[PDB]
Amino acid sequence: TQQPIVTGTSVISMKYDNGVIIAADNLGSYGSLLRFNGVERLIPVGDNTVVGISGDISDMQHIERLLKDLVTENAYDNPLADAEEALEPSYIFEYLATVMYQRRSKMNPLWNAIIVAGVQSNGDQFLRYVNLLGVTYSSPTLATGFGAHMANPLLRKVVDRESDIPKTTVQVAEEAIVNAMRVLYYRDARSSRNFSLAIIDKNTGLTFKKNLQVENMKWDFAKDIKGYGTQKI
Amino acid sequence: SDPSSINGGIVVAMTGKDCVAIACDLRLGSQSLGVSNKFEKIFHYGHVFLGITGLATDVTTLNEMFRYKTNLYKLKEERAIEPETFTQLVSSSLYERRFGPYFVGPVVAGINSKSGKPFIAGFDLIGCIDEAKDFIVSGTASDQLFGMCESLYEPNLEPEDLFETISQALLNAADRDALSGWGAVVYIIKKDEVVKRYLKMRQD
Amino acid sequence: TSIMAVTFKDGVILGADSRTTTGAYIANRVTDKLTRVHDKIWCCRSGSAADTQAIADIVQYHLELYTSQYGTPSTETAASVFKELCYENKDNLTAGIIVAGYDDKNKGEVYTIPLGGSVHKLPYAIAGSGSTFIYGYCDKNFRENMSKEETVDFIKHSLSQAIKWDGSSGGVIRMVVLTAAGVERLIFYPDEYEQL
Amino acid sequence: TSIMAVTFKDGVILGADSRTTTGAYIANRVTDKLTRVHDKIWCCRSGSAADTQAIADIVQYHLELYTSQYGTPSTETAASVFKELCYENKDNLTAGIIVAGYDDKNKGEVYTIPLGGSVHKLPYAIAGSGSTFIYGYCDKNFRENMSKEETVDFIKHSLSQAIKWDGSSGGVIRMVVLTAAGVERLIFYPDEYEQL
Amino acid sequence: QFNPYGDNGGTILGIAGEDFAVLAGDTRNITDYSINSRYEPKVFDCGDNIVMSANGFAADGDALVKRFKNSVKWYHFDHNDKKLSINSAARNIQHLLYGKRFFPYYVHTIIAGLDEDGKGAVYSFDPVGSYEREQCRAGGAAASLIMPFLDNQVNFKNQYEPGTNGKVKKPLKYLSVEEVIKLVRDSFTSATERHIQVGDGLEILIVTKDGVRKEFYELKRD
Amino acid sequence: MTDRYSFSLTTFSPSGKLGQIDYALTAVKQGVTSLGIKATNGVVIATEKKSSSPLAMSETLSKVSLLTPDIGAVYSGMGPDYRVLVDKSRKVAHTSYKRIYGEYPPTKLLVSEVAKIMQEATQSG
Amino acid sequence: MDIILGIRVQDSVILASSKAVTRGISVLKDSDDKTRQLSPHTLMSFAGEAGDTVQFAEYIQANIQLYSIREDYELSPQAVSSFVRQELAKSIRSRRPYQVNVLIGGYDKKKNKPELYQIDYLGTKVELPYGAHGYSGFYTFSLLDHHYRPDMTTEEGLDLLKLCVQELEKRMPMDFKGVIVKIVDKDGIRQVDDF
Amino acid sequence: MDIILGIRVQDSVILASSKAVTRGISVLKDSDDKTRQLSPHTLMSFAGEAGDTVQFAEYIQANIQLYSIREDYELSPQAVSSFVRQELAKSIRSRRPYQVNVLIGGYDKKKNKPELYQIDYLGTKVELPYGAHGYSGFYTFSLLDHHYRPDMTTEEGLDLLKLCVQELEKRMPMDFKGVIVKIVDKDGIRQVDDF
Amino acid sequence: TTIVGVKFNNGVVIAADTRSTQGPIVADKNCAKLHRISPKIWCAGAGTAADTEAVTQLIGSNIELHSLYTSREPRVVSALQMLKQHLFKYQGHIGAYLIVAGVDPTGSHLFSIHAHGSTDVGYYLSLGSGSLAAMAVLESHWKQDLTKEEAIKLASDAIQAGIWNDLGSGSNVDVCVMEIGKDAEYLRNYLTPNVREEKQKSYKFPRGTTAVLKESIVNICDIQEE
Amino acid sequence: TTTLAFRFQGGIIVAVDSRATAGNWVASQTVKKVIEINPFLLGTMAGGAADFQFWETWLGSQCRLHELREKERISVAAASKILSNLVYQYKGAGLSMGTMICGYTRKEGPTIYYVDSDGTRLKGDIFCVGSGQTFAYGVLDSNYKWDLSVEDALYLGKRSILAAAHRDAYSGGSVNLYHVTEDGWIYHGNHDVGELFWKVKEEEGSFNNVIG
Ligand SMILES: [Mg+2]
Ligand SMILES: [Mg+2]
Ligand SMILES: [Mg+2]
Ligand SMILES: [Mg+2]
Ligand SMILES: [Mg+2]
Repeated sequence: TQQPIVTGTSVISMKYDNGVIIAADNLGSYGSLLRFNGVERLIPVGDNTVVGISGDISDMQHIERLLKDLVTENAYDNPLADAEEALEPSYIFEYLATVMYQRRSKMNPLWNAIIVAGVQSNGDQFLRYVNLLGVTYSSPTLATGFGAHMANPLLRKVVDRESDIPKTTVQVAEEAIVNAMRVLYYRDARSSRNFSLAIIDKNTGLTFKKNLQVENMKWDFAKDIKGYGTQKI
Repeated sequence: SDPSSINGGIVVAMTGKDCVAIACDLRLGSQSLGVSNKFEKIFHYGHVFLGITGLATDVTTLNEMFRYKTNLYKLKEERAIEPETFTQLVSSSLYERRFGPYFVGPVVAGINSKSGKPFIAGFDLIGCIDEAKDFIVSGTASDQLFGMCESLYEPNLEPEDLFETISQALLNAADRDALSGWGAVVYIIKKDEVVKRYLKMRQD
Repeated sequence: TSIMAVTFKDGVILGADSRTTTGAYIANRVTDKLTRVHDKIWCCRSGSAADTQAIADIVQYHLELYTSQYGTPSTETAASVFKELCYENKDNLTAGIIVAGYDDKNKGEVYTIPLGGSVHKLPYAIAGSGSTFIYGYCDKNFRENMSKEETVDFIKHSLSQAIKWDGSSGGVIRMVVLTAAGVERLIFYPDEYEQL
Repeated sequence: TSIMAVTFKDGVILGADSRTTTGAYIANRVTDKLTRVHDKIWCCRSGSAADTQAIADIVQYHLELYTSQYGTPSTETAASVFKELCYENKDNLTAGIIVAGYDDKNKGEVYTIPLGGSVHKLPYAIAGSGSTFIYGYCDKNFRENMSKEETVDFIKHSLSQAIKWDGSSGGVIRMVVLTAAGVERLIFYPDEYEQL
Repeated sequence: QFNPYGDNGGTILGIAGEDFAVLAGDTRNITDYSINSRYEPKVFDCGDNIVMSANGFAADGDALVKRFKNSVKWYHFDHNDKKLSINSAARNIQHLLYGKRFFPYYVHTIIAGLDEDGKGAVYSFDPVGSYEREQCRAGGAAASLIMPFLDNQVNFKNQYEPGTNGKVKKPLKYLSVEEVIKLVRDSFTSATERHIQVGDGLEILIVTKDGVRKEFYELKRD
Repeated sequence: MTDRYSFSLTTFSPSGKLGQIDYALTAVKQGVTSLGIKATNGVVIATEKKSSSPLAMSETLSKVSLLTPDIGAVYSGMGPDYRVLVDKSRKVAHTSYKRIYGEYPPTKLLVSEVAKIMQEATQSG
Repeated sequence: MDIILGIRVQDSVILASSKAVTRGISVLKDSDDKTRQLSPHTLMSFAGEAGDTVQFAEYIQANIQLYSIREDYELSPQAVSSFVRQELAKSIRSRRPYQVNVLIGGYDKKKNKPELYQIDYLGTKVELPYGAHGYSGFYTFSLLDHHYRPDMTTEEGLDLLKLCVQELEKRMPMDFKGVIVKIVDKDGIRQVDDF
Repeated sequence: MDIILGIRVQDSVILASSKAVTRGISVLKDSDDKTRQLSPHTLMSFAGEAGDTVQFAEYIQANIQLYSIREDYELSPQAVSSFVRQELAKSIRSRRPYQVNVLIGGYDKKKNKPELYQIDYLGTKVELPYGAHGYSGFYTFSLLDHHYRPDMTTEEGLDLLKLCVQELEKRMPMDFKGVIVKIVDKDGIRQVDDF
Repeated sequence: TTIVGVKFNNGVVIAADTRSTQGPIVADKNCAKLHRISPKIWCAGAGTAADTEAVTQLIGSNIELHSLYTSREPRVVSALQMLKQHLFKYQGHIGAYLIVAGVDPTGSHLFSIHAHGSTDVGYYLSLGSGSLAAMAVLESHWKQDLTKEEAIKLASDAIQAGIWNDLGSGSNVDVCVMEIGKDAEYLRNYLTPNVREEKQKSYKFPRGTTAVLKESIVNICDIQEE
Repeated sequence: TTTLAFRFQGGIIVAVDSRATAGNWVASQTVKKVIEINPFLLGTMAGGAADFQFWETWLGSQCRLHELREKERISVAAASKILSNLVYQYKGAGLSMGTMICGYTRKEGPTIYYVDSDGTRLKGDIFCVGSGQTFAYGVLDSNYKWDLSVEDALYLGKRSILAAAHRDAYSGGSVNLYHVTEDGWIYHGNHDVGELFWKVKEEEGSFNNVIG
């Protein structure tokens, strides 16, 4: 049993017709202090998987090393390490899900909420969630922390059920994700303007976008707002 | 410890075609100990019927209080109080004890004497009104009653059909609750006649 | 919350962010923490919103009744009424208020009233959760008898840093300028102050 | 405690105050918080003195044994050993360590390791109770590739402010300069830095 | 303090027929007031004509179902591909659960299938392993809403024959698979109306001598 | 200070007359005429707007007042006494009825509450 | 105090009440009468927290005796029980509530019927054929359920009461030092001196 | 369990032990023998937490019976008491201590003397002319202090023991359902079947 | 509960869901959360349901008396000031969280009130357990100079977000539109996207199914003449 | 819960209720509170349901191993002590158990051992365990004799559960009867309390307080 110290906020993600999108801001908070502004919380594994992590950063860095170590181990005595016997998203997830539940069962959890986004060998989209309790679930849209409360509602308006996935293009999906990140910046007190976004497509592969910013913000209406009730000036 | 589940018991009310029905079990207990099998939880003031679940001492106190108040109402107004009006009186009376409340789950039932419209209502211990069209439930087997009522109920039931629905809703709910049962009563209420029926049920 | 009041040559300027949080949720991102108790006596509010609003409303009442009887009150007088409420009800209040005003006789004055209910007259004052991060900056960069433009830059740069580090602060930077000329409201948006 | 490490053109400089407190009593007013784990790899200690001393002593042992086998270790390697101890024993440690070192290949590097046990490579790092008050100042005044004299002034001014506001910090400002030229100790007394 | 348990909501329902058995469950997965997934399968085919669901804390639910499926596999290895009878599966699950008596799987487990005489069977477990064969069992969030309805409509409790007036009970006539499915659907429709954690979708697994069949139905998504 | 008049100012005279009530009725007699007529589908109340000066805006002086959405009042006698009675009548319709029963009082009971206030000024200290 | 029983038979009400008064580690008295006569044909037994029991009982006694003088009339058992319930119901939301449970056994001279009322400290009143307070019911009610008849004689009621006391003396851990039994009928209140 | 007494007279040791076994609200048994014979001339009575009492008593019994067979010799009461004390002293700093108090009454065949040892759950041993555990001493010791003589006969000891039991039956709140009395002398151990 | 308030061109609109719950159980599937303080001042409540109802009626009553006393139509700022001073006095123990909206001679207004007595101003607001779902929709689609039709659409879309995604909210959408120089229009059950499907079976029992012990006529009438 | 067991001329009668409750919620009315350890031994359920099921099923395994090794029926004393020694090892861990180990052997005759999760092991003639134990004890104590017939003894046990089922809120559902002889136990059926109550009320004249 511990308490999280340096923390990362929402990870948001969704499926679209040919793959999955995932995003997460570049902030490492220290309570209310916005301590570290250059933290990458999307960690790619191979060319077909991106693991997005929220929660305790020291535990994220540990998980980051486990995944790095997993790729090394898979390559050992494996002539097809970059082909048929490459790491799948489903393998990477199940491994993490095992570790998370084992650690919670020893009463010493990895204080995280994780989303594994990727594309399988047969072109199927993979999107599944796991957290410090070892709880897992899958859905057309997945989000951690504040993202669950604010991002999911917006993303679910695009893909409300399984049958909406083939109807959703990468441009529409990316637009919804970027808009959701803006909403979280307005409303989550532990968020930052700078974020990273990753697309895993079955045709065009892994596209990792760094140093993105929330733009097209609405603040002008603030000038008209005065006082807290009766004040006019 | 929890005042609303020391004595136990339940009330349920339903609407039908030109009629309402209100029913209750007869159990009074001290937690595990069964104390009385004749503790009725439905009262009436004129043609307005009030069921009350929860702490028994409050059930009694509130009945005496609403008798008191509806009696003065009648003397001054020169007419019997109506369900809609009484419902507001119950709400007022409960909320005036906001920070020291009666631990009860009241349920109003009746037919408006002028419009002939069937009426039911329920309250939390603090006076918030729940005015449902279909049915109102209250007591230690409220979850069970919600489940029974939701599936068994259909609108515009005739008095004799409604009796069967509310009876079966109460009985099967009470049988899944340790602190309810020990007999039951059902009131079938029409605009100018009221029939009261004691139900035969398991006595454990 | 990040709030401050700074005296300068022509008078005094009050500055504040616009973020109000319930835990980590931003309940209001365009809050107005600069509130008016008299024509040219304003205050910056930090702590319990309910408490600071209730206090401010009472002060405004007291200064309105004061004016009806004895004419325009001093900034010192307004601060005294704030103190009286905060000190006497210290057990039931969580309020940190900076009082700022402009007389013609006394010119720009700033009084800070922290949790305890004490009063401190200062050249400038900083308060709120975000103030901790700018004690160093503000001490190094404050000068007495600054110009209007210099003081606006000093406040803008200061609160920009407080916002940058404090998660509890953010949104727009509101400011209110108090001089002989009158009362001027200023607003500065994220795109402006973040790049500083 | 007020501690910091800053990279510059020729290498890196570590800076620290000298106050150690037990409650409000200053147990040691001339403490040396800049400690050596290798010839040109030093660290700044904050948190439990017992913990940070024990950790530093173990790291020094590890780097001494590393050197005997594999030659001079990298600054990254030293930070990794610090992390390994801090992370794996997070439940029983209260340690906030800044690691700073000088290679010829990598030049000046700074790594910060907060309570959790995470590692963050930065151009400069600040830590300790007094650091809160100088986030604003340090962010506004830091530049990359400063000179030795500029970096000493930046650290001196920063810690001066941290000392000014933080009661837990004080005494002398110690500094250690790490460059190709070697290892230089610097000390600055109250009469010098207070008037800044 | 770290709390190793959580509540993923959900509601399950098992009903044993004369020569069949059904195990149903909603597909909604939740924490607090948020929906995690509108379709997260909860009832599982474990092989050997057995179906299983472990409702409650989904991490323990998934862990248990996984371990039981594993136990079925090793039963085949160790005992010459012998079919694991429903009664044997039930006893095995008791030991899995009681294995963690002092740090329990926070789940209410139900399995269903056919017994060795080909008749319908449903077993119901508590979190620490006490189990029992039953004809009818709802589990999870809206169990209290469903069970009384089942006592009334499956076992004909408190129902008597008209004219006799409480003297003759309604006879316990056997229900067909079509009749059971109706009662399952209405149970979940009613539960969806009155319980916030119930909704989205209903998935039913029907077990007969011919094998395991699946049926899915929509539920209100509010 | 303190209201040291804790005794009745209205008392029975040897002849059984309550002087102050009689004298109040005399003041009502001097007052401007007002009337009321009840129909089968409504009621009408009316009075003359006796303007004290032509410079005065007689629209601002309301002799006919709404007490509840379904109840109105008009008077004869001392206007200021009427004004305060209307204020008290409006408030009592809420405090001693609407806030209890969630509906406006019937005419007779509101009248009863007004009467009670007027009776008390006939007996109180 | 500990055990108080009550049984309404054909033409009388019988109240049985333990004699022990235990104070921590010692039994200070073994002949305590846990009852007060409220009126000639109304008896109240009581059990609960020390001091409160007697204080409450005597307070009720005085109030009924006052009513009896004022109106030159004896209140019905039902009327007395309703008064008592209100006082306890008033008490439960007080600064310091009376912690007292009572049984009111009375003979209604108007209706020519015996009446037994059971009221707990919360103000929970019930009219019963037989009653108890605390753990007493747990041992005795199964026997009373079995044997009780509404047309029992006073002698048959006392025999059933002995069987209840015997079961208590066998299975209760506490020694309650026997019971004082009193009968309430048309002729008034009398004590069975041998039991 | 509740009350266990012991008295050493001229030529024997007498142990009296209650018969009640109470489990919460009910007295499950009224004929329980709270004693074990450790050797032909050594008897141990016991009282404390449920389960632990019997488990401990039987464990001691087995160990003494084992010693008796190995050496073909009966250990002295003093030796047995010292062994028992060590086991309890070992127990008090264990993970889960035995919550058991004992009296060891024995006749030393070598010295031709009766001996009574009192040992509590902490391992606090004392040799006494008369002893008790729990609250039993509070009622009885004043009587034993007054009447006891070292040259008492077994019949006189039993009479003084009756007076102790009577005082317990009068002033103790709990009903301990009488006592089983056993005498330990040169001829061995026997039970007084009428008491 | 999901409640929202949206300012527009010539007025303000408020909306709310219709689910009231006791814990995880739905007590009323069509609760009316839109309450009237005065004809053209409406408010929606969340938190303790009795406290929201009670506090709006009390202020609504005092507002009516104030309106009669001053011969002026009631102002939103008066309702706001009276609510906050009442709630502040009880230091949060009255668990009322309100969105207050209305039109008066001063113009159109929109405020939020929290239980401890703090108040806020805004062009768009949301309260309740579905406030985060609703606010997401508001932050994604709100703009300045909304028309009446746009504001109704936005408000109800924000409530829908709550209905679907928040378990504490559900059933239907109530809307009330308060435009300047017009009567406020209360649109009860503006949307009905959650009608229960027809059941598979009728559960109407045969008459005489229930076992009965005693029947009797209850005398509801008064004591009779002769 | 209400469970009882008593020794008599014709062996042992065991009688239990069938209710299971989680708080006020009645989880089951058809619970088996008599474990059939083997054809000659019975055990009762009170306290923890899983603890009873698990460890008394386990006890049956230990008894089977005993008679395989010793070529002789295990004594009731030995069978009870295996279970009591086991739970005593777990003392403190939080096992919940209150059971009567009932059996009939040649050397012992009919024997009943009350076994407890506190480590208590008591031999006795009459035992009642559960939330409704006090109600059952009353009927038992007043009507018990050693020279009861098997027919009357079976009824007494049935009637004593009914007494508890009525009063005790956490007891009821149905009554299970067993009769333990030297040649083994004999099951005497499941008896619904709902139907039994009215049957007993009429035939016996008891429960006059209740309207039927
Ligand atoms: Mg029941
Ligand atoms: Mg910020
Ligand atoms: Mg639902
Ligand atoms: Mg406050
Ligand atoms: Mg029962």
